[PDB]
Amino acid sequence: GEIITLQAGQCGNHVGKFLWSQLAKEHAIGTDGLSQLPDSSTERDDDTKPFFRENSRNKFTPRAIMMDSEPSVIADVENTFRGFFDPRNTWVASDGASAGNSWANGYDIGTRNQDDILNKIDKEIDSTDNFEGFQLLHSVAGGTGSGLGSNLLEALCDRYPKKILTTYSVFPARSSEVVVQSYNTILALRRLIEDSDATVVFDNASLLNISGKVFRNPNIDLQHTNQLISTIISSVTNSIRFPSYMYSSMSSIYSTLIPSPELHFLSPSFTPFTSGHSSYDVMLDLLDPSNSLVSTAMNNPTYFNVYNTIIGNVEPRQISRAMTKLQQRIKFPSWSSSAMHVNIGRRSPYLPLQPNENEVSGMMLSNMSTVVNVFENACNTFDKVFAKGAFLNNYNVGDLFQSMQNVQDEFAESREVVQSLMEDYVAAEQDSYLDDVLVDD
Amino acid sequence: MGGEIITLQAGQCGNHVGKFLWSQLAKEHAIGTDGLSQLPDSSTERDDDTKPFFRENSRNKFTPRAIMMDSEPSVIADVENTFRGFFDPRNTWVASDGASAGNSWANGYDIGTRNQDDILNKIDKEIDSTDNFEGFQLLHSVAGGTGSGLGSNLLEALCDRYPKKILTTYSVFPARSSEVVVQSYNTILALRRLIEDSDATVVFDNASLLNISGKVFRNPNIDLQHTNQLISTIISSVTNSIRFPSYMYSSMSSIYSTLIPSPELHFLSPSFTPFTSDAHKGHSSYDVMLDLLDPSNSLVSTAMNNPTYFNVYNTIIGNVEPRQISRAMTKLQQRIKFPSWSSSAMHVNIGRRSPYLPLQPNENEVSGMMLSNMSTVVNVFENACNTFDKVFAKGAFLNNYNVGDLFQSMQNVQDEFAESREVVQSLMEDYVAAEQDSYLDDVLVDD
Amino acid sequence: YDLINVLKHLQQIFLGYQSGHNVLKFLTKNMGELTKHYRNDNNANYDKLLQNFELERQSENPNNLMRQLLMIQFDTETLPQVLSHYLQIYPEVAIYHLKFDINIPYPLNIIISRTCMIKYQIILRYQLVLQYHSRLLDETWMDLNKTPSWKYRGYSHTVKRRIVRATRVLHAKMNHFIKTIMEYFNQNVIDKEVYSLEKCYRNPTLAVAIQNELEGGLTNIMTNRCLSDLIPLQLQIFDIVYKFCKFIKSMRAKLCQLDPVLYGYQEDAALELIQKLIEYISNASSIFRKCLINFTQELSTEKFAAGIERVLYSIVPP
Amino acid sequence: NYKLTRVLQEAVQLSSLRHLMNSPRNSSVINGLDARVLDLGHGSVGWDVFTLDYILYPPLSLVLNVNRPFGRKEYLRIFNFLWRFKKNNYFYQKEMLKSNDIIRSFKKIRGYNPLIRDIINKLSRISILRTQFQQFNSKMESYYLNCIIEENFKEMTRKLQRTENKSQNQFDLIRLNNGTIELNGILTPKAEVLTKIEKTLNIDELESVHNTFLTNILSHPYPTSLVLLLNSVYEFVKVYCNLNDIGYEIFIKMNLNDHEASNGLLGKFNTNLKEIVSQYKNFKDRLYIFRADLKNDGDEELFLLSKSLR
Ligand SMILES: Nc1nc2c(ncn2[C@@H]2O[C@H](COP(=O)(O)OP(=O)(O)O)[C@@H](O)[C@H]2O)c(=O)[nH]1
Ligand SMILES: Nc1nc2c(ncn2[C@@H]2O[C@H](COP(=O)(O)OP(=O)(O)O)[C@@H](O)[C@H]2O)c(=O)[nH]1
Repeated sequence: GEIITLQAGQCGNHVGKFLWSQLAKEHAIGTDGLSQLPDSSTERDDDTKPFFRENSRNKFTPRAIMMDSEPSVIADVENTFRGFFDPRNTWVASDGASAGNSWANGYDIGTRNQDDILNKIDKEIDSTDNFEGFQLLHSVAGGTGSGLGSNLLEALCDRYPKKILTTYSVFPARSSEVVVQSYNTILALRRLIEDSDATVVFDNASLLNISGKVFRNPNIDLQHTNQLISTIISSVTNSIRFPSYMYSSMSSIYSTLIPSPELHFLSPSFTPFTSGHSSYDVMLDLLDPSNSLVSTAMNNPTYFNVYNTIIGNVEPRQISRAMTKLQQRIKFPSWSSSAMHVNIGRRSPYLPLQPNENEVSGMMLSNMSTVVNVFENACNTFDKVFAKGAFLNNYNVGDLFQSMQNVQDEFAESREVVQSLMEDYVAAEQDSYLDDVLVDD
Repeated sequence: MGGEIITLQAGQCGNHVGKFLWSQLAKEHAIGTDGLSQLPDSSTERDDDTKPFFRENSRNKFTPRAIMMDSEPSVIADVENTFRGFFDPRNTWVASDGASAGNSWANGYDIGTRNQDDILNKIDKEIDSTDNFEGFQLLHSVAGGTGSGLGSNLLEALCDRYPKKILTTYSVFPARSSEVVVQSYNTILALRRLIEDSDATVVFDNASLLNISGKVFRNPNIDLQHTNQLISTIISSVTNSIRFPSYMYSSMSSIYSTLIPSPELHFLSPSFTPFTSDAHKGHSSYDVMLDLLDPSNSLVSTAMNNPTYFNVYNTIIGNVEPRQISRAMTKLQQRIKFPSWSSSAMHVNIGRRSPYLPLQPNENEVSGMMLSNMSTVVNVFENACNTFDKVFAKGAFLNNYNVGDLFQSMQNVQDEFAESREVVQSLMEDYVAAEQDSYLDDVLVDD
Repeated sequence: YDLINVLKHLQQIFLGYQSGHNVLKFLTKNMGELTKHYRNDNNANYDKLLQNFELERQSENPNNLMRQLLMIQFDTETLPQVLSHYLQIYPEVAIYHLKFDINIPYPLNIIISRTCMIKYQIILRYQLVLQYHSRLLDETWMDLNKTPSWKYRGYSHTVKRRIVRATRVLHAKMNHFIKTIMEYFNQNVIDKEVYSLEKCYRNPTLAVAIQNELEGGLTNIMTNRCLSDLIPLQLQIFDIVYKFCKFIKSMRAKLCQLDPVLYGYQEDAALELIQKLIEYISNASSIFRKCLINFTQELSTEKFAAGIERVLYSIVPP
Repeated sequence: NYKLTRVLQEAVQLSSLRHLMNSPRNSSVINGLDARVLDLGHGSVGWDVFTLDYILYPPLSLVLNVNRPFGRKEYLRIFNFLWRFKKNNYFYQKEMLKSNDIIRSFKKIRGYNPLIRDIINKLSRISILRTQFQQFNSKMESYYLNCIIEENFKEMTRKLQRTENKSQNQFDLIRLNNGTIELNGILTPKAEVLTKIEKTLNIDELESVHNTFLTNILSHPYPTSLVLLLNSVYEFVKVYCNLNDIGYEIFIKMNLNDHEASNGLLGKFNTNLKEIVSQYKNFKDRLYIFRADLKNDGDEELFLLSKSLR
């Protein structure tokens, strides 16, 4: 079960380097590819294999490909860390270029050279043991996201139709550029919605709200918060990396996280830590929206699915008591009778619980109805400007170049696909949506 | 079933490559630049040298069983000035008149007959040095008209003089589309005769080798002297089974028996794993061999248009595990395509890393090489095809290369040229028939 | 002797201690023949699975002697049949008969008694069978969400409801229940025992006390309600989930008759098929849910358990 | 006897072994090399009449047990088996090289248009057909040696040096025929002593390792499945030997006499060509059955052979 991570532009690669660093630390595997563990033992209680390739000389590199349109970003990571990356598996765009921060730009690089990005991906898969689903991280609106990330999902669906496609989505434009980026966001979502199996959204507000409270430099926004987000995106593989039993693979988890795949985006909730206590409280602390990654006014949302993994000095009696708020606080899935699922333990042994520590940390994720606040921002913005003529006519590259008719139709059809996502979030919480499913049967 | 082998250099291309070859062979057997054993003599290891390639004297000097020919006496001399006692000059010879040497056609084709006695005296004297003789191996370039012409006259003369012996060559053509206009007669004629001998050759255009040398050596300035290293590893490893024999291969007769069932299609396309000739792959014994089929590391023009294979030979060297390579064989079987006619067993040997090389710090750094018989190998000299088509189709330059009173009549020139084009076309006719299943019914169903 | 490493290995083998990837690895490939043994004679090709296991043993860690000593045998008696000798377990009034064991050298055998091995064997068989069925359901979910026939468009609301949503609603409920049970069994049963044993190695003074705890934990596991009340009902839960999984997989072809891509596959014939598929889901979902609720209610009268409440919560509707 | 023994000596000198033959720290091992002549129940047979030998003398005779009259001289049964493959290699290798000589001259002269075209390619295709026959034996020879004899040999040599702290596999289990694998000879907790010397073999143990080897190969569907195919290759070659000699006469005589003399040489070919075709078909069907036997055995190695025949 091997995982290869595809890292799109600054989003993918910066978080990627921060994550690989966090993993370099968690497995004592080395930021330079050299194990930090003593040679006093040949045995291990972890599993680095799925994320790192072991060489014949016991040296390590991650199973990841940096995205091709932004070679300066690829170089940032490959040169800063270097020994812990393998550049020979990295595709670099055929023209050495990125024609704007747009869908058309990266989409066209991707469609023109789909075969070359796939040849690099496909050749790495052949070197591994049982490839497990693809992992992708991108800014939905950006050149590497709306453009190439969108193209990768299409490319992967046809080349690897038998594999799971899972992505990480980060927040859309945070400024007035939204009148442009919202169009890219929508075209990007059309592809994300139609092609991925599962995903998740990370809101800027939490990166910044956390930044303001955790760093002693509160003026930090997307940089450095990338390490905070990389500790958030660690909970995704800890049960694999520091293996457990209950939820040890992708196919064994996604059926539990999002039974109804159209609502493919989860809402994470996490308590940050440096790189409080009780299982009772860490679980309960994550029901508080201020720790969520898609924060909003809906302090009383409904849920379709809730899941949580707690890692640390775990106490099952406390977990049992924490369950009281499952019963009192979660508006029930009146349409499907779902319930919360959990997993526990497997603290990295190389970053052990310290003496006198009873602290735990963990991740709660949920399929929540009221997550429209991180999607509507584009859907209900780009359309009012679009209706007056697209504001992306300076990105007439590839499909947007071929015809102004394609420009207007791609944007409008993608909005309808996104609208279905918005319609599904809402329809899904209605009891009448699914009651007729079994009654008229 | 086997026997001794005499190598030959013919034209400077085989001397530049030849110094890399002899240097690597010398490392492989602790021979030294003066040809003398560099080892303390512990009287161990039966394979401490290869009787087939060297003549060992009282100084434990290993005299190469080789003849060196060129048209450029300074290249012969510079190799002799590199192999400072190792390569014995009595077997070298220069085929040259400064005036004819610049004419690739005339130099080669005139010397091939004019100097047939000088060419043969070195050859006949060395073949008669032994009883258990198996064959010859030449370093050449079809572009290298000097080699084309003397090589062509030897191909035919040796087939007649020694009817049961094995006669082969490794031929490197430059990867150039316009520099091959002037080569339009000697390269096609080299083929006109290479097609006439089923033992004749492994062929390459140096196209990928040039690009390989520029990515693997820390020297982007790709040139022949930085590319001949790659040629050296691919050719040196061929005879690993002769130099360090085991069970199936010990000789060219054995290799022949399993790799070229059709005497008609003897032309092979080479590839290799990382090597230590000038290297540590970091993979299992099955992975290193799978990469040999990846055209990006082909030594010739890379991607082939879904090549049909008629026969593939491989050798793996290092801590080889028959079970690991079973994953590789399975995977190669799903990539190698053929009609039922060529659904032959593929043959993979296991070679030996020479005991005189620096000790390998990790025995699992398995290396290897591939040789394959494919229909698309005809694309290797496509650049020559482009210019000989333009030239031959027009009757261009008849005797404008000063033919040495051979076919002095323009029609007779065109008839020789026609035979060389008949050969180009018949080569592909056999490669295409080889892609048929029905090929089998022609002599089994029918009487 | 390094008894700690040895027992940790034993736990890795029978309790699934930090072995999620090993159980999934075990199921990989082997599920293909495992489904045939209760659909075949005792002359079934057990050897094929045994070879797959032997090959895995060849590709094994040189120090993990406990895996090296591990072997698979087949019984003819499946878990509920062999378990009929237990006073607390009620018989049917039969899917897996695969069992693991280990040959133990005397320095260890005096600790690792046959009684504990039997308890380990039976506990693992429970864990494996439950993982097996859980995995079939998970792969079924992926088949549902990958296969083109399950992604049809523009037919009717009647079919979107009766075939696709109905499949997802039943599948999700099956998933929530089977997973919650597994979570309980590990989180509130096995983890406690592994933990207890770790506590007993805190500079222990008595060899016997350790031995007593090893047996103690095995009994605590065997007398749990998740076995004693569940087995007689598990028989129906698995039979329904198992058949459902087969059903959904066959629908990868049968539902092609909802889209034009179907072209004898003709629309009136398709309606006969579509309605038959609908009835199956309705009958299966009706019996599955009713049986579980009847049980859910029975399990609520017993006050005996943290995850029992969690399991019941996962089945009881809003 | 003079020739028989002179040749054996020449063979060594010819091999790379010759320098060890003359080695000052050894040399003498080679002196144990010998050979025998078999009375096959017929006084004029050849080939099969030969077997190779080696004679041990004390103290070596006490450890390496080369079987004498007390047994069946089992080591010569494997020699003869391998020898039959080697005999095959001689027979087909010679003829394919004869064929290439015939071809090199056959295609040397072209005359009378299309008539030449009608023949030629008919016979180069035999040499091509022949490849299936020789590849089978070459590949099986590789299998028998590289996957059995060599592997068991390596096993012996691994065992012999285990003394020097080699991989610590001290988990030797005994497999029972009922499928139970029970640890034995290791009935100790690694004999760890906690609070704190060469694992060498004695004479009988060394002798045991030798006999173990013989057992590993001798005890390794019939061995005659190979024989049917190995014999088929030999019969192909003998027919082929005649095809090559007739073919050379076609090349020379039919071209001194342009279909003027010895007309009808191809009639002897038709008899012989039909036999190689029949033999080919029998070979291909038996080889097909052979791969069928391989998959119907259950041994992963034989499955690999079935796949690798392709
Ligand atoms: N969370 C996070 N968001 C980012 C980061 N970099 C850019 N973004 C967001 O991503 C979107 C722009 O995408 P970007 O990756 O910069 O463009 P691209 O290189 O063309 O893919 C905007 O929504 C930015 O706020 C980052 O490091 N972290
Ligand atoms: N690989 C390689 N190719 C060479 C070398 N020297 C010449 N060539 C190539 O050989 C062809 C010309 O043949 P050359 O040997 O120089 O002429 P000759 O002396 O008449 O045989 C062209 O394709 C050259 O690129 C060399 O040292 N190495």
